[PDB]
Amino acid sequence: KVFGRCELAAAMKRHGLDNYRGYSLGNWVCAAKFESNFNTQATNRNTDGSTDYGILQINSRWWCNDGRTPGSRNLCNIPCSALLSSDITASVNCAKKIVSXGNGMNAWVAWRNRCKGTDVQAWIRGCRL
Ligand SMILES: CC(=O)N[C@@H]1[C@@H](O)[C@H](O[C@@H]2O[C@H](CO)[C@@H](O[C@@H]3O[C@H](CO)[C@@H](O)[C@H](O)[C@H]3NC(C)=O)[C@H](O)[C@H]2NC(C)=O)[C@@H](CO)O[C@H]1O
Repeated sequence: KVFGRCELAAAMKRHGLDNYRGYSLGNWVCAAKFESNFNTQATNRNTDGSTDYGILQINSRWWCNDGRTPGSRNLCNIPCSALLSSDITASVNCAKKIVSXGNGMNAWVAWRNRCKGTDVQAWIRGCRL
């Protein structure tokens, strides 16, 4: 499913991601935009043999099991396929484990390089939240 900007914002807010660990809703929407382009079905292979899955591009080396990643940890105890559902619940709950202390949202390369330190408030502009 390809979410709309406000559509995803409302869903993330409903799941308690707004200000989660101090990260405003705009940070999470911005991360989703640049990681998956708001597409829950996005998958991207990595040089280390791992693969990123879903709207928040969660990695198969540490967080979910995809059955083909050497040294997989599956810290979120879910198959990576669960992160591709139109329902973002699994992605949100895993993202909450990832951002909790560690290095927080620095775990997301797109967030660090395109959201961190930027005007993230703009990502929820016009949204009825
Ligand atoms: C969104 C996403 O999946 N991003 C992936 C990153 O999470 C991943 O980074 C590595 O993550 C692991 C697990 O959190 C890091 O290990 C943790 O490191 C902290 C210190 O910062 C330590 O306190 C934790 O105990 C330790 N956890 C465990 C279980 O050992 C690890 O340092 C990260 N590695 C790097 C280079 O950042 C990266 C790389 O696998 O992939 C992203 O896709």
